[PDB]
Amino acid sequence: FEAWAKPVQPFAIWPGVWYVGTENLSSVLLTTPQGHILIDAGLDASAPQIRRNIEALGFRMADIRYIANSHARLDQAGGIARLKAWSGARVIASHANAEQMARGGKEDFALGDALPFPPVTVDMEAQDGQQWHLGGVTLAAIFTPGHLPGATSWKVTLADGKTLIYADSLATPGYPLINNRNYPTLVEDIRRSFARLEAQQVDIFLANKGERFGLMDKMARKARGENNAFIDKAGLARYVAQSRAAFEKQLAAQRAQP
Repeated sequence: FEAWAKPVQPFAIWPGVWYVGTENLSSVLLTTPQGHILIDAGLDASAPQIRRNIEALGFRMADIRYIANSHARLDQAGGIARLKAWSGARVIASHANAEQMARGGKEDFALGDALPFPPVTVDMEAQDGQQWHLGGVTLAAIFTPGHLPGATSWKVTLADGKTLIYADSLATPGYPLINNRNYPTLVEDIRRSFARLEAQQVDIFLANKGERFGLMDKMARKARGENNAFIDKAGLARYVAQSRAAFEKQLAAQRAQP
């Protein structure tokens, strides 16, 4: 997690959308005249850098009204506790992420207690399709389980009409996929999530890890003048198609075991 947590200069993804995360751990600040929304928070060790990034852009922590979480593991929810204690924002997450966040990431269906992080109490438990309206911006929950029982993707309708999807992970490394004791609906959930994300209309494709939406390349191009570097209308469909191909290959292999 050292390389992924290396600091990066914050920058504008698009008017009202700012990248404040690390080299590969996404954290996105959505700014409005009525307050701000932060999506994900890196590691607990990332929280200070994320706060500094937000303040380096010219914004203050007190104005953040909502912290939203994709999935409750230490590299996406790890910094939420401290960013919450610095901003007074309310945390938004699915019920399943809320439970795992309360136990500090323990009792992970796949990881057990291996990778804990500071516990957080979710303030608003999101339902699939639930909306939050903030200064002309609209935040919508898209339940995309599979990677975790409560894995959540986020759709943002911006003040200018552009649509932004923050895609959660669809990865299953080392997962027991067949008759999984702790997550019996895993395969059914992740396939429905493939269809759900592939159906989204999208102007701006982001994700919980920079590698999944080409953060580094698009950042370089926008720095060099390409103002539309993060307009990526085919990126989400490509991300799903590749995730699906990888998932079904892993499942076929497990199904072929003696």
